[PDB]
Amino acid sequence: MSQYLKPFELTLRCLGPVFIGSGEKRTPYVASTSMVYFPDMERLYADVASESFEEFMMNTGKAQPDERFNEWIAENGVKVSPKNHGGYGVKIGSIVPGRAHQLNDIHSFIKDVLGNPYVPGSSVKGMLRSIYLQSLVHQPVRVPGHQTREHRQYGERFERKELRKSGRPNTRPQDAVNDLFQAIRVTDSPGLRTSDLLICQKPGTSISLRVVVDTSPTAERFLEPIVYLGGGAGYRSKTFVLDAQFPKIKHVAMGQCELSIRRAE
Amino acid sequence: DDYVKQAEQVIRGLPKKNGDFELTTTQLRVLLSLTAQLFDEAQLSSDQNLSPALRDKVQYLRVRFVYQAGREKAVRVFVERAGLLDELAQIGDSRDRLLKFCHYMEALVAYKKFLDPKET
Amino acid sequence: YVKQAEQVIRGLPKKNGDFELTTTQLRVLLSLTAQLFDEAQLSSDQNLSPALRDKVQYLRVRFVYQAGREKAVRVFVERAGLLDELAQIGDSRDRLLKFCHYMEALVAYKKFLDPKETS
Amino acid sequence: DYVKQAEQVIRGLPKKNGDFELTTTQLRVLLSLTAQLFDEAQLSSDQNLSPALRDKVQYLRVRFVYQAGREKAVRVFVERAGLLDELAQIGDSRDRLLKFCHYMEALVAYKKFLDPKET
Amino acid sequence: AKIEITGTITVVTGLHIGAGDGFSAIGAVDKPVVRDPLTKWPMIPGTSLKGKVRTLLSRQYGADTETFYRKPNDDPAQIRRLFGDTKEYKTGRLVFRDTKLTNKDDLEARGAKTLTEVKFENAINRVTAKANPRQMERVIPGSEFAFSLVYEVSFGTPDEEQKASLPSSDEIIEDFNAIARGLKLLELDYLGGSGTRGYGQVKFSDLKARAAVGTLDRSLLEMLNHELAAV
Amino acid sequence: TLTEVKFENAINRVTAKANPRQMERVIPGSEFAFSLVYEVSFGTPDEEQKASLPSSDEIIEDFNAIARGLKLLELDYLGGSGTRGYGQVKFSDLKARAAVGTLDRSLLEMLNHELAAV
Repeated sequence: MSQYLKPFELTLRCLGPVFIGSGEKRTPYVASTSMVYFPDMERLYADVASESFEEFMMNTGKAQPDERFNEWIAENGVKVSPKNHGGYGVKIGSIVPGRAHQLNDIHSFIKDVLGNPYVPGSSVKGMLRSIYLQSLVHQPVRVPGHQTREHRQYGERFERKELRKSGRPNTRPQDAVNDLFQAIRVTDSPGLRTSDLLICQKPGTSISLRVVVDTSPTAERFLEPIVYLGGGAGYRSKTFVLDAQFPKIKHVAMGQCELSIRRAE
Repeated sequence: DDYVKQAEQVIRGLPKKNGDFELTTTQLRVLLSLTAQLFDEAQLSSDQNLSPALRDKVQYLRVRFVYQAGREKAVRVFVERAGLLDELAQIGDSRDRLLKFCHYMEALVAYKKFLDPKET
Repeated sequence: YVKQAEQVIRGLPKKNGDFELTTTQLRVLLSLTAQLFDEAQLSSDQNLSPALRDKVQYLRVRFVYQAGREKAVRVFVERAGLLDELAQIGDSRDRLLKFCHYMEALVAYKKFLDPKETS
Repeated sequence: DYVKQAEQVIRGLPKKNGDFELTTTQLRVLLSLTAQLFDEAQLSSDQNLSPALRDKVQYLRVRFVYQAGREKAVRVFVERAGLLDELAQIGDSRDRLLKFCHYMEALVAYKKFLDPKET
Repeated sequence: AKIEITGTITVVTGLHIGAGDGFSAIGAVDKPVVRDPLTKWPMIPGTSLKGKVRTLLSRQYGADTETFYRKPNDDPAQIRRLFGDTKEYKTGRLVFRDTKLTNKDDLEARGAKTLTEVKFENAINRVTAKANPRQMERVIPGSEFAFSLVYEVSFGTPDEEQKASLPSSDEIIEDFNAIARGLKLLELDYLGGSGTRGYGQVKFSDLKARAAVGTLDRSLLEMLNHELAAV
Repeated sequence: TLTEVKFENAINRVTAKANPRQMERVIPGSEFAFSLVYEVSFGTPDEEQKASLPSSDEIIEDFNAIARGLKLLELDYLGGSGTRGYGQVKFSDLKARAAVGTLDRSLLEMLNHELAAV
């Protein structure tokens, strides 16, 4: 290796499910009792030599989702099944449901090119962005302000105070160049099998990752824990010490992971 | 052939109800980035009339627009105004329409961004 | 319209101490318009052959798409009036060249009022 | 005095590095075309311009200010000798045009002369 | 005297090498990726590939006690012996190439279609209760370029101050060790830039060597391959 | 557009500051024609060897010098921006041709044998 730089690793085992949004949505899928059939859309236009329901794919109106999109098409001469049409599926757990406030359209995790998912490297770099500034403030600084412009702003003006100390004689500290948090180098996780994410209304998967600590731009203690990030993670897991900004009355009175130091190589 | 002038007015046929847009450019990156990929090799074929290996390849671009039309109501009126799925029927005849269609399609992004801020 | 080039610089935002546009912002314009009218010189006939009446229409797609960028280009096209005479081009060769001769007179000036001090 | 006062400005531009920062190689595009202008300005019999040539003194005029901005020595040299103003009041006739083609000739020969300039 | 280093490069992560302005700039985001201008396939430029090897080697082959190597013309004379400077006017012995995509007729059969993807990212900036959108772009990690470079030795003299600055068969091995430790950290550092985001790791397969012109030592070019095959 | 604007950047490790650069190249499929003429090379000598006409055996050495002239040239550069990858070229369809002269039939087809050796 080099003298300013060593490799490092870390544990990442999730216990609750992991959902990172990516601006992608699934829409009428089969919402039935035992099968959620996610098929290949490329194969439904191979009997043209067709037009059973692929004219009604456009056609929707003032109707409720998951009414008739799956109880009509298989009763024709279509011969739809797994291993004969193809595709994949993540299946339902316990509830059907029948709650009041059925199962609506479902969000999307990030996948690589084939539906094979991964935890993002940017989030697991942003996970530790919620750690090293966040931990050792223990007076402990607050988030003082009445309006939404000055509720959360102390995550900004404190992030450039004791975190940008590379200290070149010709650049300011409080910008993109003089950071010391650019020491370790996160590598994004590889692609896994299909059924790892499960349907949630808001599980023991092994993920490893390479991080490479560096002491090049600095002119060893950086490396030195059951925090929850990767999905629905709450209101106090993003920064240090989110109800007052939205109008909610009670301000006046599922992603479990694990991290521990591991110096393997 | 003058459909670049058509994109000046068919963007104003978007139903903009708040005063603001509702079909912003951000929803379209699963549309406009996938028509570029067939375009780059469509020109690369020296033959005017296509091969059957190239007639079937536009069909995935067709059904993803009807997947988006079933997904979002904004795309459903985006198609049937400018007649995308209408021109995507005879696009399996020859590439000259397929060239003119994406040429039309590139013009649809233009006045859309002309009225959008686009600060990064 | 060479005197218009001195006139349009009297409206672009320079109050903050520096300038907004560069030649780098409108760089992709210059890879097209300079490529364009140097195919119009070798044209022997007056009316444009159809091989480049779409190429000037290729530009008109690009100019407003380039005008959809940050507010540095927002002042630039409308204070120049590029688009308002760019639709007029589609028939004859002559003012197509004077369209390019206008913007060549323009881009020789619009970043070139002291960009080294940025003033 | 236009054929001498090109000397106190060919002195007036400063070089402190030992060598003249305005190279004579810096003007081989302004002065390969101003020859081609001069070769047909004098062949013109009329006192006023030909209609095909008043654009030519304009087409040259932006190339002055374009190669002005592209460099830093030419950025100050041109307006200190004031070739923008002598080109501003030139569009009438060849009375001031052939003053210009010998004002630059007064300046290229001086800049050859006040340098070592091995060849 | 010329000896070409045959190879192949395979990416495993996203790669955002080179944005600028956009050669096409129609179907891409405001931060684009470079592409083969005839065919629009994401190439690799030979500049940053040289612009990484020179800047990885200002940490292991120097910068021992607070010496910045503050401009890379202050490199040690092994780096000048490979790359070159204005310090000795040498031609350089490390001629790269520009490497384009190769497996276009392979990636479509392995289930990938779009040839690049805009992975949406966040910028959680705590100011006025927002998560800032940003839309940087990656390339497909199943994509394989090609790889080649040639080493050349002027066996007469490559300089002027001495009548002999040539390398014989003794100097080549410290160069290949500088090829070994050159490409070493790049196998675990990002090939492109915009670091700390999981970018640009590549695995060189088949990194052999072919002698272009001349007669070489039979034992040498295969033990030189050890410093090639190690990284 | 027939000519790219390929960018670059400078980074000085005093402060890692970005300084751009643009190297406009040719399009990488731009094919050029390529001609050159050889001759029977009849000497006009300063030296005393007056009227020393090169025969085919002196000629057939030169086609190896044509071969190894361009064989390394395919391997090496042509243009500027040195040792960064620009200008890998591939000389194609090389053919000699007796345009004018009294060259025999056996010779010229063997003069093309060096041309394929690159």
